[PDB]
Amino acid sequence: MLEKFCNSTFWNSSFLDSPEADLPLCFEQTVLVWIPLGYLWLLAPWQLLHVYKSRTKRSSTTKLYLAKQVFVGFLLILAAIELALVLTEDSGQATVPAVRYTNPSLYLGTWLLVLLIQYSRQWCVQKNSWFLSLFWILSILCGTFQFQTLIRTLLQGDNSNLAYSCLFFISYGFQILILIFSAFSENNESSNNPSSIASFLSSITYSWYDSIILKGYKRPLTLEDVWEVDEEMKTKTLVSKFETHMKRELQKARRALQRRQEVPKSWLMKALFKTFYMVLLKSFLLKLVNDIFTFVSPQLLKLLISFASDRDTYLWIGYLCAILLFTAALIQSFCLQCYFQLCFKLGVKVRTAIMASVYKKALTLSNLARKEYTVGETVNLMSVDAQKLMDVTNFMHMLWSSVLQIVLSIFFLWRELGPSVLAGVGVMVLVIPINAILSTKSKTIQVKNMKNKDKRLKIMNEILSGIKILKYFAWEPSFRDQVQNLRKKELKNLLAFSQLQCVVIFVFQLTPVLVSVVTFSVYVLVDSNNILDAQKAFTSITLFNILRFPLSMLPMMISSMLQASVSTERLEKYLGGDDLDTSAIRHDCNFDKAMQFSEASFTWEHDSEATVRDVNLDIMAGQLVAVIGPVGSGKSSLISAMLGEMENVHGHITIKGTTAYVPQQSWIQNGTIKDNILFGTEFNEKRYQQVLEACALLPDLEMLPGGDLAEIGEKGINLSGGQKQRISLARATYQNLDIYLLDDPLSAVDAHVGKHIFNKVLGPNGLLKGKTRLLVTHSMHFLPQVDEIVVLGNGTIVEKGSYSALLAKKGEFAKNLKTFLRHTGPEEEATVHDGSEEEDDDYGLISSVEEIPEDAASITMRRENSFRRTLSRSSRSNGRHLKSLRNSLKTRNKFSIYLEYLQAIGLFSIFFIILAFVMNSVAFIGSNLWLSAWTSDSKIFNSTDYPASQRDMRVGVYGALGLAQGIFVFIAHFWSAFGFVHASNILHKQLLNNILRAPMRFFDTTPTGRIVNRFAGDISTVDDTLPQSLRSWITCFLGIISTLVMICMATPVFTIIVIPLGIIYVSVQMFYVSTSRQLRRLDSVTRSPIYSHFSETVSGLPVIRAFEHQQRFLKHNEVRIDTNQKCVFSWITSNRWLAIRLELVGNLTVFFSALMMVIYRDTLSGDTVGFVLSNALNITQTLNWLVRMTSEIETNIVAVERITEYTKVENEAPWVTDKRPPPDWPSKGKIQFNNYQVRYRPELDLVLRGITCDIGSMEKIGVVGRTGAGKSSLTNCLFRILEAAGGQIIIDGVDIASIGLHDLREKLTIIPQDPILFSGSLRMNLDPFNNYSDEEIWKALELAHLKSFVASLQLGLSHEVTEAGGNLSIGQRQLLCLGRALLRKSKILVLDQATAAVDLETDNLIQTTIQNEFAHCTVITIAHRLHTIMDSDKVMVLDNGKIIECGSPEELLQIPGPFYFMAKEAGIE
Ligand SMILES: Nc1ncnc2c1ncn2[C@@H]1O[C@H](COP(=O)(O)OP(=O)(O)OP(=O)(O)O)[C@@H](O)[C@H]1O
Ligand SMILES: Nc1ncnc2c1ncn2[C@@H]1O[C@H](COP(=O)(O)OP(=O)(O)OP(=O)(O)O)[C@@H](O)[C@H]1O
Ligand SMILES: CC(C)CCC[C@@H](C)[C@H]1CC[C@H]2[C@@H]3CC=C4C[C@@H](O)CC[C@]4(C)[C@H]3CC[C@]12C
Ligand SMILES: CC(C)CCC[C@@H](C)[C@H]1CC[C@H]2[C@@H]3CC=C4C[C@@H](O)CC[C@]4(C)[C@H]3CC[C@]12C
Ligand SMILES: CC(C)CCC[C@@H](C)[C@H]1CC[C@H]2[C@@H]3CC=C4C[C@@H](O)CC[C@]4(C)[C@H]3CC[C@]12C
Ligand SMILES: CC(C)CCC[C@@H](C)[C@H]1CC[C@H]2[C@@H]3CC=C4C[C@@H](O)CC[C@]4(C)[C@H]3CC[C@]12C
Ligand SMILES: CC(C)CCC[C@@H](C)[C@H]1CC[C@H]2[C@@H]3CC=C4C[C@@H](O)CC[C@]4(C)[C@H]3CC[C@]12C
Ligand SMILES: [Mg+2]
Repeated sequence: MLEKFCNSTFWNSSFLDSPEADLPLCFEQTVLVWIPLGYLWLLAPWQLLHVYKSRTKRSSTTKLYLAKQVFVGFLLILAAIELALVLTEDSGQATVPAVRYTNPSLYLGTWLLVLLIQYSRQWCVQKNSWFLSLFWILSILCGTFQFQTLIRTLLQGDNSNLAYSCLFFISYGFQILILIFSAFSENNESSNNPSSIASFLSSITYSWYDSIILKGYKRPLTLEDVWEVDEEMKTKTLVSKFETHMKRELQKARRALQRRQEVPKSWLMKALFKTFYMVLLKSFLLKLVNDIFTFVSPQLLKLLISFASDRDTYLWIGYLCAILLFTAALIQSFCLQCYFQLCFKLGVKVRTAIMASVYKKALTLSNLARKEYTVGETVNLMSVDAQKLMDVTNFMHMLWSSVLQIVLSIFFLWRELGPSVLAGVGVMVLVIPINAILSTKSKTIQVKNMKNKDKRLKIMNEILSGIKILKYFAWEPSFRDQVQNLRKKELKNLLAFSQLQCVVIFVFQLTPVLVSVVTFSVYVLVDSNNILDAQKAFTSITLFNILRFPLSMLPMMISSMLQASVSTERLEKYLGGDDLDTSAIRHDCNFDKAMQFSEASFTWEHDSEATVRDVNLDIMAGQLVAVIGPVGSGKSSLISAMLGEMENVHGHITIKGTTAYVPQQSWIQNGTIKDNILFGTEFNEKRYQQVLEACALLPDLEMLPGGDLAEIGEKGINLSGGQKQRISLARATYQNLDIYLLDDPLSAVDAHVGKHIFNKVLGPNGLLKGKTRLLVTHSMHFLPQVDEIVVLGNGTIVEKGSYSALLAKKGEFAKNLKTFLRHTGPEEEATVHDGSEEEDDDYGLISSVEEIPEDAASITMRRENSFRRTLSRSSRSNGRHLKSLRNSLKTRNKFSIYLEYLQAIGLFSIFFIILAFVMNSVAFIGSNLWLSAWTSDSKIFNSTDYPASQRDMRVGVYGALGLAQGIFVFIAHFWSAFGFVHASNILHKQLLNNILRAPMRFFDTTPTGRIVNRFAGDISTVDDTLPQSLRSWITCFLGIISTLVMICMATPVFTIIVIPLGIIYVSVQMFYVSTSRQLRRLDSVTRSPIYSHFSETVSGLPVIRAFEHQQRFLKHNEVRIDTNQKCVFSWITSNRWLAIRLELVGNLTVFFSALMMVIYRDTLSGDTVGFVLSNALNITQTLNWLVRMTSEIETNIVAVERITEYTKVENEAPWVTDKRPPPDWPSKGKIQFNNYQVRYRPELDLVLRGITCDIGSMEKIGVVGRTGAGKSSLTNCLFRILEAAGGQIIIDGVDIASIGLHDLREKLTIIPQDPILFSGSLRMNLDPFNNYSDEEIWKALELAHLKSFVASLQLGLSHEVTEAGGNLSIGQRQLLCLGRALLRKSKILVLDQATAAVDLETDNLIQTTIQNEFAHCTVITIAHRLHTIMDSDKVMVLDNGKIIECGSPEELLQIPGPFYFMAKEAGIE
C-alpha cells in the first residue's frame, strides 16, 4: 500500500552495498517522520491529565518562555508557508504524491500540541520535564539522516528542489536552538534545594550540585550553607507512613500467633516492602536496562576486529561502529548513576524510619521488658542494628542482577569458543571455597587480637591519669616493659593476620590470567581442527572480565543477609513488646479528696508477691503528710504505684490534678544549670530568683567558674549528692505543679541547709504552702511540724495518726523515736571530666561494594571492624580516676609525613617492592603481545597446514609468562606484609618512650582524653586499614599506566590527547577532594548527639513520664535526626557528580582511540586493533576507582601526623648523668635554701620568691600558711618537678641540680595527697620492682596494723585489686599508702595533709605510727590542722611566697604575731 502513497522503492540493496551508501528519500520520509510524532501523540494525554489534576497558580513570565513560544510560532508559520507553496505549485494534471501533503500537514498539527503542552507546564514546579526534552532529542536524531541525503543530493549538482532543502535546513536549526533553550533551570530561587526545580538535563548530569562545589572550594562551609532535605524525606512524614502499616500488620501477626500454638515471627520485613515497593520497582527497571549494555560492547568490539582484519571494506562501517560504541557507553553510564542514586536514597529512608520508630517506642514500653534489657544495650541496638539493615537494603538488587548476568555471559562465551569455556568457569568457581577457609581463619585471629588490645588500653588509662604518683616514686621504667610485653604479644598475631590477608588478595589478583591460560590451552589442544583467531580470543577475554565480578560478590551478599536475619529478629522483639497497663489510675476530679486508696495491691513483677498489700488512706488538699518506716518497707514502691509503674492486682487509685517527682537517685541532664532548672518553661525573673535563693543554691552557684551558665552533666562539672539534690528540688519547685511526691530530699545536705530548705520551701510557711506535699523521710527532726504521719511495715500500713496521737498511743513510735535520724556533712566536691571527643571512623563516604567493585575485600573488612569496635567502646566503662574541681581551677589560673612513613618502613624494601610491581606490569604487556602474535599466526596457515611444533611453542611460552607474572606478584605481596609490621612497632615504641618522659607542663595543658586517644585509635588506624589502601592505590595506578603504554605504542599520534585530558583529570580531581573532605567531618559531628539523647531519655524515663513531657522530647529527636539526614545526602550526591564527569572522560579517551585506528587502519592488522581496544574498554571505571581511593588514603594519613607531633614533644632533664653522688648520699637530713625563686610556666610569674631557711638533721618542721601561699609548691620544688628560676637547693653539701633526676627521687619518700592504688596484685602496688622479699614485706603490714586484713584475705600478697582498689574499702586505701612509703625507709620524709578522710581511731594510729617509726629521720609536713602542728622544732610561715616567721611554736605563741593571731583565731590554746 505504501508504494502508491509514495513514489520511490522502500528498500533496495543497490541503495547500500557500495563505497557510498544512503537510505532513499522514501524510507527517510516515512518511518523516520512517524516515530517522533508517535511519541508526542501517543503520550500526550497522560501528561495532560497529570497537569490537569494538579493545576496551581501560574508562574511569572520569563524571557525564556517567550523565546520558546516565538520559536515554535516561527516553526508554525514556516510549515504553513511550505504547505501553501506545495499546494500552489502543482494542482492541474499533476498527481502529486501525498508525501508532499500529509507530512507538511502532520507537522502543522504537532506544533499546535507543542505550544499547548508548554503553556500547561507553566502551572507546575519542574518547568522543562522529561517528555519534551526526550521528544526534541528523538526528532533531531531522526532528522540528521534527511540532512545528509538532502545536502548530498544538492551538493552532487541537482537544483530541482531548493525551497524544500532551505525550508528543512531552517527548521533543523530552530530545533537545535529550541533544544538548547530547553535545558536552562529557570529557577524560582527557593532556598530549600534546587533539586525540585531542575530541567531534565540538569537532573540527569547533576549540574546543580556544583554550586556547593564552588562554595566550599574558596572558604570552609558550615551547616548553614547545606541545602535542606525534601519534605518527602522529613522524619515526621516517614514515621507516620511506616506506623500505619506496622500497626496494621502486627495485630494480624499477633492474631495468627494466638490462633496457633494454643511473640510474632515475621512482620518488620513485610511492613517495609508494603511501604516502599514503588522505589523497588523503578530501581529494578533501571537495573534491568543497564544490565543489557554490559554485553552490548563486546559485539561492537568483535565488529571492529572483523572490519580491521580485511582490506576491501568501506569506511562508513567503522565510523558508524565507533559512534555506536560512544553512544552505548554514554547511555549505560547515565542509567547506572540514576539507579545508584535511587537505591541509596531508599536506604537512607529505611534507616531513618526505623531509628525514629525505635525512639518513639522506648518511652512507652512496659517496665518488665525495660528491666529485662540494659541501658547500653538499647543504645547499641539503635546504633548497630539499624545500620546493618541500611547496608542490606543498599545492595539487594544484586541478588537477581547476578544469577542473570552470569547466565547471559556463559551463553555468549559458548557461542564464541565452545565446550572449552567450561574449563575456565570451573577454575573461576573453585576460588570461592578457598576464599572462605581464609576468612574464617582471619576472624579467629582477629578475636584474640581485639582481646589483647583491650587490656593494654586498660593499663594506659591508669598511668596517664595518675602520672604524678609515678614521677614521685620513680616507677616509670617498669611500666615500659610491662606494656611492651603486651605490644609484642599483639604484634605476632598482627603479622600472622597480615600474611593471611596477602594470600587472599593474591588468588583474587591472578585469577584473570589463570582462566585465560587454561581456557586457551584446553581449546587449542583438544582437537587439531581448532584454530585460534583474533576476534574469538579478544572477545573471550572481554567476557571473562565482565563475568569476574558477580561470582566474587555473590559469596559476600549471602554472608550479609545472614547477619541481617539475626539483626531483624532482635529488633522485632523490642518494637513488638507489650505496653504498661493504665486501667488502674483514675484521673477524675473527685474534689472531696486529692487522693484515695480503695484497698490497693500492686506488684513489681508480673505475678510475684505483692510489694504493697491492702493499703487504704486518703489525704485532703493542702496537707503535708510524712511517710516513715524501716529499710525495705516499700515507700518508694508506693510512690511508684502512685505514678503507675507497677502491675495492678486488686483495687484502684484516684488522683486529682497533676504530679511532680523528686527521685531518690537524682537525675541531671546535659547543659547549663538554667536549662535544667527551667526544664522547658518560659523564663521569668520574679520566680526564678526566688526558687534559687530558697533552695540555698546561691552561695555555691557564685563559686562555680561559669556561675549559672556552667555546663553540668557527664561532659562537665560532676556535682556531689548535696548539690544535685538541691538542683532537682529547685526544678520540681519551679515547675509549679499541684501534687508533690518528695522521696527523701534532705539526706545529702547538712543540718543548716536542711533546716533552711524546710523553713523556706516546704513547710507550714513556705513556697508550697498551698499544694499538697507527701514526703518520705528517715530523720525525726521535722516531725512535730507535720499534719499526719504514717508508719509503713512489710508493705502495709501499721498505724496512721497525728504526731501527738502517735506519741500518746505509746507503742512502736516510742522505740522508733530514739536516735534513728542520721545527718550527713559536706560530701566530697565536684569532679571535672577530661575531654574524650573521638569518633573518627574507617568506613566513610562508601555506601556499597558495587560502586568500587575492584576493592570489595577491604571495604567488607572495614565495615566489620568498625561494627565490632562500636560494641567495645560502649561496653568499656573507662576508669581514669578523676580530678578535683579545686585543683583544676589552680592549673587554669606537606608531603613530609609520607617521607616519614616511608623512612619508618624502610626505603630499601620500598625500592624492591616498586621494582616487583613494575616488573609484573611488563610481564602483563608481554603476554598480550604473545597472544597478539599467536592470533596473527593463523592467517599464514590453514585447517590442514598447522604443524605440531608451532602448536606446542605458541602455548608453552604463554604458560611461562603467566607463571612469571604470578611469581613476581607473590614476591611483591610477601615483602609488603612484613614492611608494615615493623613500622607499627618502631612508631609506637619510639612514641611511647618520648611521651612517657615529658615534663608536667605538657601533661597539665593537654587533657588526658586527647593523649590516650592517640595510643588507641591512631595505632589501630596505622596498623589496619592504612596498608590495604597503600597497596591498592599502586596497583590501580600501574594498571592505568600499563594500559596507556599499549595504546600509545601501537599508534604514536595518541600521545597528543594524553596532555589535555590530564589537565582535565587533575583539575576535576582537586575539586572533589576540596569539598568531600569537609562533608566527611560534618557527618561525624552531627551523629553522636542522637545516641547521647537516647541514652539520656532511657536512663531518666520515670521523671519524663511523671511530668507529661513526651512531645517535646519526640520533637527534639526528630530535629536531631533531620540534621544528620541532611548531611548524608550531601555526599551521596557528590560521589554521583564525580562519576558522570570521570566516566565521560574515560569514554571519550576510548572513542578517540577507535577513530584514530580507522584513519590509519591501512598500516594496522586485526590483532593490533584488538589489544588496544580490549584493554581500553575498561579504563572508564578505573579512573573513578583511583580518585575515590586517593581520597581515602589522603584522609587516613592524618593518623601518622598526630602520632609524630607527640613523638617530638619537649623532654625534661636527663634521668642519669655522669655526676654520681657519694655513696649513701642522704647520710644526714640537712636541707638549705638560697634565695630559691621559681615559676610554673615561662608565661607565668614567679610563684615562690626570696626563700632562705635552714633545715637541721633529725628535725621535725611544720609548714603552715594561708591560701595561695605556695605551701604545696615547696614539696614540688624538692623533687625537681619544676626548675629553679632563681637560687638553689643544697642537701648533704650536694646541689640537687648536679645529681641526676632518677638518682635523686629514689632516696626520697613522700605520702601522696590523694592515695592512689594501681591495678594488678598487692605485690605490684607495694613493690613493682620486685626488689624486696616477702619476709621484710610481711613486717611492714605488721607495723601498719594491716596484717590482719592481708593474712586472712583470699590470697596473701598475690591477691588482685580492681580499679583504684575498688575491691578494697576506703579505710585501707589510705592506710595502704602509709605502708607503701614505710618499706623504702629513706632518710628524708616529706609528709602532707592526707589524713583528712582518715577516721579518728585510724587517724590517731597513723599519727602515732609516724612518731614511733620515724625518729631517726627528718620530717617536713605541710598541714592545715594547726592543732596537730605543735611539736615541730621550727614552724615556717608563708604569706604570698615569702618566708615570714621561723621559730618554735612556744616562742611563736609567747610573742604575739601573725602565727599567734592565727592560733588565736584557731583557738587551739
Ligand atoms: N525495681 C525493682 N524491681 C524489683 N523489685 C524491686 C524493685 N525495687 C524494689 N523492689 C523490691 O521491693 C522491696 C522494697 O523496695 P522499696 O524501694 O520500695 O523499699 P523502701 O523501703 O522504699 O526502700 P528505701 O528505704 O531504701 O528507700 C525491695 O527490697 C525489693 O524486694
Ligand atoms: N598547675 C599549675 N599551673 C599554673 N599555676 C599553678 C599550678 N599549680 C599551682 N599554680 C600556682 O601556684 C599557686 C600556689 O599553689 P599552691 O597549691 O602551692 O598553694 P597553697 O597555698 O599551698 O594552696 P592551698 O592553700 O590550697 O593549700 C597557685 O595559686 C597558682 O597561682
Ligand atoms: C546493527 C547496526 C545498527 C549497526 C551495525 C553495522 C551495520 C549497519 C552493518 C554491519 C554488517 C553489515 C552487513 C554486512 C554484509 C551485508 C551483506 C550484503 O550483501 C548486504 C548488506 C549487509 C547485510 C550489511 C548491512 C549493514 C550491516 C548490518
Ligand atoms: C548536524 C551534524 C551532526 C550532521 C552530521 C553529518 C554531516 C556532518 C555529514 C553527513 C554527510 C557529509 C557529507 C557527505 C559527502 C561529502 C562529499 C565529500 O567529497 C566531502 C565531504 C562531504 C561534503 C560530507 C561532509 C560532512 C557531511 C555533511
Ligand atoms: C546515528 C547517529 C547518532 C549518528 C549518525 C551518523 C551518520 C549520519 C554518519 C556516520 C558515518 C557517516 C559516513 C562516513 C563516511 C562516508 C563516506 C563518504 O564518501 C560519503 C558519506 C559517508 C557514507 C558518511 C554518511 C553519513 C554517516 C553514515
Ligand atoms: C556526531 C556525528 C553525527 C557527526 C560526526 C561524524 C564524523 C566522524 C564523520 C561525519 C562526516 C564524515 C566525513 C565525510 C566525508 C569524508 C570524505 C571521505 O573521502 C573520507 C571520509 C570523510 C572525511 C568522513 C570522515 C568521518 C566524518 C568526519
Ligand atoms: C607497597 C607500598 C609500600 C608502596 C608504596 C607506594 C608509594 C610510593 C605511593 C603509594 C601512595 C602514594 C601517594 C598517594 C596519594 C598522593 C596524593 C597526591 O596528591 C600526591 C602523591 C601522593 C602523596 C602519593 C605519593 C606516592 C605514594 C606514597
Ligand atoms: Mg526509697
